[PDB]
Amino acid sequence: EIEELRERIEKKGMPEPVKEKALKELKRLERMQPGSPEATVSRTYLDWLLEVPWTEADPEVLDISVTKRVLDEDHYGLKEVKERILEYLAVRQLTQGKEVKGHAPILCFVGPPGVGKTSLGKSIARSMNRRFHRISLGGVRDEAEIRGHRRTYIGALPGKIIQGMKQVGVVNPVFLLDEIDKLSSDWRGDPAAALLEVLDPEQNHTFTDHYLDVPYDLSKVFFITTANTLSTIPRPLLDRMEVIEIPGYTLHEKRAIARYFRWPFQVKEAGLEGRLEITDRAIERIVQEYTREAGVRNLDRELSKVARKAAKDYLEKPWEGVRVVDAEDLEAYLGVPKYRPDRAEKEPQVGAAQGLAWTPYGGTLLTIEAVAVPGTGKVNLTGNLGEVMKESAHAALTYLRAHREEWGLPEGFHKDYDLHIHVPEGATPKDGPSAGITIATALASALTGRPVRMDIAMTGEITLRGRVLPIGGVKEKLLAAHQAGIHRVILPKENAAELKEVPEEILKDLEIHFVEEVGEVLKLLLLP
Amino acid sequence: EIEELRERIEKKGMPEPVKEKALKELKRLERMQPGSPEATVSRTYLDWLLEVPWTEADPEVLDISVTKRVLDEDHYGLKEVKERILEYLAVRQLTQGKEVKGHAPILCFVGPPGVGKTSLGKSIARSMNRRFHRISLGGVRDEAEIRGHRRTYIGALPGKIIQGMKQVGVVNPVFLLDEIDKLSSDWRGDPAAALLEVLDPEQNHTFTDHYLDVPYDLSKVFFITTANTLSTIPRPLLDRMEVIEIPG
Amino acid sequence: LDRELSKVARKAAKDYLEKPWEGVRVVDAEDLEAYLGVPKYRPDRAEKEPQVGAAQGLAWTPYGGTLLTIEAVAVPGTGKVNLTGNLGEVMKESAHAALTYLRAHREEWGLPEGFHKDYDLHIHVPEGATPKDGPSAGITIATALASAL
Amino acid sequence: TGRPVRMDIAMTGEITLRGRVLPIGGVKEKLLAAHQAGIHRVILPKENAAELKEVPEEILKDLEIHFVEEVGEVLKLLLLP
Amino acid sequence: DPEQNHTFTDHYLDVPYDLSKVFFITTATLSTIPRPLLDRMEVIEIPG
Amino acid sequence: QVGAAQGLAWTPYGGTLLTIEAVAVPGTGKVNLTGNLGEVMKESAHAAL
Amino acid sequence: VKGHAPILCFVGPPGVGKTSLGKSIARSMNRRFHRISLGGVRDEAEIRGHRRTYIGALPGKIIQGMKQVGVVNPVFLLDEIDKLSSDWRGDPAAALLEVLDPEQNHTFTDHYLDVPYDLSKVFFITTANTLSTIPRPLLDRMEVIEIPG
Amino acid sequence: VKGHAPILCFVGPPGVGKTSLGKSIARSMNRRFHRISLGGVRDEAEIRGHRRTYIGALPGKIIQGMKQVGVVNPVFLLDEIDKLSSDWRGDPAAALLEVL
Amino acid sequence: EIEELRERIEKKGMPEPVKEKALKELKRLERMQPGSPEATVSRTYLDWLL
Ligand SMILES: Nc1ncnc2c1ncn2[C@@H]1O[C@H](COP(=O)(O)OP(=O)(O)NP(=O)(O)O)[C@@H](O)[C@H]1O
Ligand SMILES: Nc1ncnc2c1ncn2[C@@H]1O[C@H](COP(=O)(O)OP(=O)(O)NP(=O)(O)O)[C@@H](O)[C@H]1O
Ligand SMILES: Nc1ncnc2c1ncn2[C@@H]1O[C@H](COP(=O)(O)OP(=O)(O)NP(=O)(O)O)[C@@H](O)[C@H]1O
Repeated sequence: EIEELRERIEKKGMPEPVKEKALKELKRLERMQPGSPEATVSRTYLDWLLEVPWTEADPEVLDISVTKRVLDEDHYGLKEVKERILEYLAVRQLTQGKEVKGHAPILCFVGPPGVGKTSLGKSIARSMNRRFHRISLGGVRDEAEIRGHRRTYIGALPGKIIQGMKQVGVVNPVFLLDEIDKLSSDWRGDPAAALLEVLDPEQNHTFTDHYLDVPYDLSKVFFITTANTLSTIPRPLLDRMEVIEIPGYTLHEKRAIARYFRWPFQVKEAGLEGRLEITDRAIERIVQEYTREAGVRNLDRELSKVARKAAKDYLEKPWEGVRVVDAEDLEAYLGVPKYRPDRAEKEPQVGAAQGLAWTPYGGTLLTIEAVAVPGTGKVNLTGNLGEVMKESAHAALTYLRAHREEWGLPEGFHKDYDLHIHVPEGATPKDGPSAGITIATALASALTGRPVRMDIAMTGEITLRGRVLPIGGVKEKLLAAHQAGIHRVILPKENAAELKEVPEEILKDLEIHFVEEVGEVLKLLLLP
Repeated sequence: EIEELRERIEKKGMPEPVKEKALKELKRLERMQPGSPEATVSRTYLDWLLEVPWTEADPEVLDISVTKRVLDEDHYGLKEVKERILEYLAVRQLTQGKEVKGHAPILCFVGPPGVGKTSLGKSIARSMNRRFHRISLGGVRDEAEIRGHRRTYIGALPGKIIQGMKQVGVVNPVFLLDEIDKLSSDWRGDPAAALLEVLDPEQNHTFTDHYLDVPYDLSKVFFITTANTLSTIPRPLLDRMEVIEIPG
Repeated sequence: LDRELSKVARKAAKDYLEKPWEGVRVVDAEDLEAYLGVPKYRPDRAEKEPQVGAAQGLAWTPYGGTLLTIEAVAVPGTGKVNLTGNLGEVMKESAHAALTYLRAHREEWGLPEGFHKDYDLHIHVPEGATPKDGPSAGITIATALASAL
Repeated sequence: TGRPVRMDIAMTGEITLRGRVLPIGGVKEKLLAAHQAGIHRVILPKENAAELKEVPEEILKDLEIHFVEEVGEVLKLLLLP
Repeated sequence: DPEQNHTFTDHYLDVPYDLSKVFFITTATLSTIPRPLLDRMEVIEIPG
Repeated sequence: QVGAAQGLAWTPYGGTLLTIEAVAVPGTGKVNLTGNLGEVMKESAHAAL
Repeated sequence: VKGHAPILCFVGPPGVGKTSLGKSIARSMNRRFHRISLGGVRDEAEIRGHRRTYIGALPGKIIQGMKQVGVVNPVFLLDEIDKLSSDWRGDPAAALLEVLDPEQNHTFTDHYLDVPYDLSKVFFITTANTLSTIPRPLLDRMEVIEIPG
Repeated sequence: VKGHAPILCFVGPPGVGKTSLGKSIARSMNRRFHRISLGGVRDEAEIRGHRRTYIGALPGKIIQGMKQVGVVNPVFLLDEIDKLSSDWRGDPAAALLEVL
Repeated sequence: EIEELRERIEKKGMPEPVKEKALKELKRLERMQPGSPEATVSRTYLDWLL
């Protein structure tokens, strides 16, 4: 078996900096005593170089169009991540090593928890037909989980990248790292230095892990690093790694994600494979009323609760569960409504405004309400938000002190009327301090006394001249307006580029008035 | 004593990659001096592969009425979680004979302290007639207290979840993980990040620890997680878990 | 920057592998939005209008250069002057210096006599650049106050 | 106003600035605590009927509920002069 | 807790330990005791 | 100058020069804590008023 | 008496062409070029200070630069020196002060080798982003060059 | 009579020659000099000394500055004894009094 | 090699409670082999002390 291992040196394709080291320590091996623990770690090392993959690679798939359909039967809502991975097929299909060095197959997914990004590795690997290992760095604390240990230590096995190479079998595989942002650290080694040693283009060609002291190749292997936030990444690994900021799943892909992918898996898990149906209206109801995070995890757990309450009905009595579950029988399955929808009741309320902003948990409507009472010259915003709505409120009222003859206001209303503004808590300013034109028509509906009809949705901000500021995150608030059955949404006119992100089945109902001026907002909206 | 270990592997009913890995480590352990510390760490390694279970499972009784009467003979009036247990049995009565990826779920029990949501796992063990090991996770600072150390660390253990796999001995236990809200979350220590591997219902069967260091099949473990408040659970970890929100 | 150049070259490569016609492919600014998805930030360019009562300020921050707008409307009220923004009050102090210049020069531009007390002023700061780097755009506010009043 | 309220009517709700009664959460122990003292007429918001159906039978058969949309419907009941 | 002092799982003492025979007595102000612990161990209100 | 005051204050930057500026625009009458004050300079402004 | 000049500090954001100016200055004096990464925390106590009685990998990373460059007067691109100081036990040491100062640049005792190395006439380029978390026994006497955006 | 005298505190704007004032006392005294600059070291237990169980345990910066002199009397400088950041993790005021 | 350090003890390791720690460190020096990974800390200990 010493000569069998000597044949298996040259049988593999095992490269030239490792070959004379393997032959010289095998030359050390046959003359010394085989019962030794030094002989044990020697035979472990010269099992490890001849089991780890070096150049024996799986065949890369020669065409894109049969991988996209395997992605289309595994994940739905990540179209941009699908474009980034067939983008990697477009890079590796065209090149195939035409004097090219300086590769970066190093990809990251950061988003809300439970959006998809640890189940990509059972889909990317099925797509481009490469074998998969799911490497875990959840509670990896020491550096030596990836860095390994020296062979002078008794009991030495290599790092978990090399143990991943032990399980996957072939070189050029795919990796999914499980957690990055809460990869913790201690003394005697920070594992961010170990992932520096993994994830550099300078040292993907050579690795030099501290068990296999020769260079190792991490070049052809493609990486997924999975995290939830960008704040607690170690800043070098945040720096020299390609980040995809995954946006949260909202309802108009959640209706598809249930019926296509998530519901049939768990009614296969329950047992009613063809013996349960759900309406699309109950799926839409579950998302607007029962789920309030951006991931589909309690979509999975409460449609799982629909499936197992249907199994409880199907086993306590033999009656058929092939009844379809609509909106109003769903409360027998799931009990109390945990959350409540937003009512765009189309009768004109006197001092209200149809507000739109976005939570990080999806696009959610607001209702900014305001009254004017003849008091003093002061204002008070009382809706659990900061001063970024307060400066828009002073912007709105100092717009409305101009054009006083236009809207029928009294001559001294600023020092005569107290004005109070309520906002809901769903407006979260990190990119969206939104709904400024809702504040402006709340001031205009309070002071004039003329009602605001609820037929028209609104999104903007206020400059004091009478012009509007643009907004981001336009997709989730337009489909949140499409959720409530309200079809007339006000946008700034310079937000015309965001209609290309919306496909036509949502866009055919949404009567988008691209409106740049606040006087045009108050002329289009405010019911006399 | 290595010549018992081969047929202990063969009647243990291991899966094929971990079975070939344990037989390869047994071929390593055949040749060496048995007095070495490598011999005792590989002997502890093969021993820990044998007395963890792989295909040994207690039979789940499919009686809804026996489970309901044991749930009513230990607890009163906890209607959501008692309906949850009988519909978990209604899943497992229906899927018995259908080979699907049977992930037993991850229950979260929030509410005020003292409801009995925090020591329900003894009654859950009596109601399944499955074996029990409540796992101490009260304010743990150590991530390798959950996922273990490697065997290069000299007196290493695979964590308390695999120690529950020892002392239960079958592949479908109930684990009362106490005080999941009370885990410290910091850059120096965060074992809630170690809870994210072992409590994900699509990849618990690819749980790698650090001492067995193989994908261990944790689809059939009926995990129980407890908390006295909602918000101090980390934002990945509360998302993973069936929150049976039972109030005061 | 070179991350987004990486993404536009590979987005060119994706339609290269399904349409192989590219012996030459020129990309100007108009088909840039076909790549890279949503516009992340927005260019504060020239507003292309010659005459309305506001001006264009400047600032400098390590995010880069920008073309700030400072605007004010002189509403007929109590004579208060307040800032509207989440930056420092030295911008309002430079506005106060502009107020002393218009009180010292109330004749040559057709101002009313009691303009200091017959006009409420709110002064906009829409922005986030210059915390203490270059935190003064005082003649922009002086044109804003004089064109408002 | 110098006017007292009714003695058998306890109440719960949420206020917005127009006067629309927003619904509340966790009502079962609130209704049975109002049932526990000498109150058998409670004010609820209008859209807490979905929470009130989860509340059991003896709580709904002992007391009286009032589904309220606007706070003028509250103050039409509880101002004795 | 007497439901799990019989199965108290120490980090070093890996096998669960029996502590339910042990008379634990604790000392203290209520407000800086945590909420599960002040609900969990029997208060003896000793004033001045 | 009608509002400026040529002042002297000791700094850890050595000797410094001041332009103490006050306009007092008509409003609610409160003292505005402008110009990045310390814990004592509002007390000096209260002594002035 | 001042045979060696004080050493630079390129400061700026992460992403500027500090490697491009290092390759330019090594092309300027007609010199083979080495880049020193020092990317993570890079504990000099753990990885420089071996004292030769381990297995003995990386005998000082300056000497690992020297065996790669093969010439006695290279341009060392020292990078990310602001990332040196750690919040751990023995890991902040600032042991490159003995490397960089001219009063013991001519001699150089190594952590591994324990032999006085001739590190005379060795040019150094130190590039580090944020000026605050530099070790102060470097920037008390090193030069600094502002590279803005 | 008493071997210990009080210890100098130089304080002012940064850069008024205080390191060179210690160097000029070193040149007048014909005695060696070292300057350490604190603030980067965030630990008492770095300076006072961690135990030998840690595998890369180098000792403190103040005895590093004392051993770089190599003589039992240095004109020792403690630069930046006040400018310490908010992360007072292992509190170095007790060790910096206990070396003083 | 281990006698140049003792030359440094009886030339500049003069005080007795200081040198008692170095003497039982010298006792520990011939206990393990000087190629073990623990012995780096032990040799660095009395080199830094001496
Ligand atoms: N597009 C999709 N199609 C089908 N199933 C999906 C899709 N997105 C999510 N899922 C399912 O929802 C689950 C949530 O994804 P998950 O892998 O938990 O992401 P993640 O939690 O953010 N990564 P991590 O936080 O480290 O666990 C997946 O395991 C899938 O089962
Ligand atoms: N429905 C019930 N029927 C009978 N006894 C009950 C019931 N609910 C609660 N109890 C009792 O009240 C106790 C409350 O549990 P508790 O002691 O708080 O758990 P715990 O010790 O806190 N577990 P943990 O804090 O997670 O480690 C139970 O252990 C029972 O003794
Ligand atoms: N009062 C002084 N008279 C003459 N020369 C001076 C004086 N103060 C400083 N210098 C010069 O400045 C040098 C001292 O360096 P300097 O820039 O002051 O830093 P430092 O004060 O010594 N250390 P630090 O105070 O911590 O920044 C001396 O070598 C002189 O060349």
